Amino acid sequence: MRVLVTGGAGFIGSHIVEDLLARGLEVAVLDNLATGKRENVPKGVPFFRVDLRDKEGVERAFREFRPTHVSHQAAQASVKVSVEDPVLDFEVNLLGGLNLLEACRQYGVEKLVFASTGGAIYGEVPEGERAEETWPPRPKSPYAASKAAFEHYLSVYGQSYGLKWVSLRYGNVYGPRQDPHGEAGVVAIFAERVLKGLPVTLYARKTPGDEGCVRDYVYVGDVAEAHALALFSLEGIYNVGTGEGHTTREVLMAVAEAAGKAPEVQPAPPRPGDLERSVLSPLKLMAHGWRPKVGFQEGIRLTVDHFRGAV
Ligand SMILES: NC(=O)c1ccc[n+]([C@@H]2O[C@H](COP(=O)([O-])OP(=O)(O)OC[C@H]3O[C@@H](n4cnc5c(N)ncnc54)[C@H](O)[C@@H]3O)[C@@H](O)[C@H]2O)c1
Repeated sequence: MRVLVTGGAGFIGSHIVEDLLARGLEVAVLDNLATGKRENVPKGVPFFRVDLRDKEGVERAFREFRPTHVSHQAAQASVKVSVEDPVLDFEVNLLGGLNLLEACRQYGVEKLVFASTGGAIYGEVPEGERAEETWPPRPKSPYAASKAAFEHYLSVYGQSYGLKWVSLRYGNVYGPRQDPHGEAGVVAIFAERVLKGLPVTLYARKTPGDEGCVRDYVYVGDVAEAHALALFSLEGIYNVGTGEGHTTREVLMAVAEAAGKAPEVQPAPPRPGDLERSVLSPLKLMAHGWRPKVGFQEGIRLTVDHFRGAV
């Protein structure tokens, strides 16, 4: 099996590359380094410094590497950026995505595994409930629209052309090598600021001083494992979440514990157009044997250590 990982120089992408290499697979990376780092790509892994919006460059990567499978992690992956720059989000996530699908058809790729988003696709998840894969998309931002739209394209490419596909709707993915810009960016923000002894802003869920918003935090190593399972054996839509929510206050407490510091917390009103609660139903994926191996406290500890370990 020869796997091309778009966005493989990025946070989730680099963990996927390492995971796949440890399963005897030939792996290549396609990445324009917009946010990814050349240093994240292991020695000996073919690296195509290519923008997915450059059809001729995508074609070159396919010709040179000859992938059998494609893992599509490359994206404009900041909700904020998408609201302030919907055209960039569209060009990268849809136009770039489509160039990739067209190369997949041309080269007879056997499966495309897509990084989708549970947080941005499902909308508000009521108390007591967990978003399930049959819930209808309720996109609120351009990022959500481009991800939802790309899933429609995967479905129509499967139906029309026979391209097999899986859409992994990730929860809030955190861990070593993450930046502060993705859906679980708060983990990096808190880790860096708590370590530096800077005040942290705790945005309210509804009232300044409350516990803050609820998300399904899933450790990046556990996401990489779900990705391998998906690649080998799955088709269709699967949530990749723990099925348990944590509040922003709980994240801060875990970061403080791991850093061994008592941070200065400053409450703020809710950030406008942020979800109060998102928790994903993990049942569909867990029926195929996947479970998080790394608990929340342990994962936060591992993330903090990574931020401590720079020079
Ligand atoms: N909490 C999360 O981090 C989260 C949650 C849900 C879904 N996702 C999705 O997972 C995937 C990976 O996210 P991440 O957190 O690792 O972010 P990331 O920015 O670290 O990784 C994305 C990679 O894509 C590359 N890239 C961006 N635009 C490109 C382009 N036009 N052509 C080629 N490469 C390009 C970047 O350089 C980067 O290395 C994304 O699709 C993202 O939307 C992330």
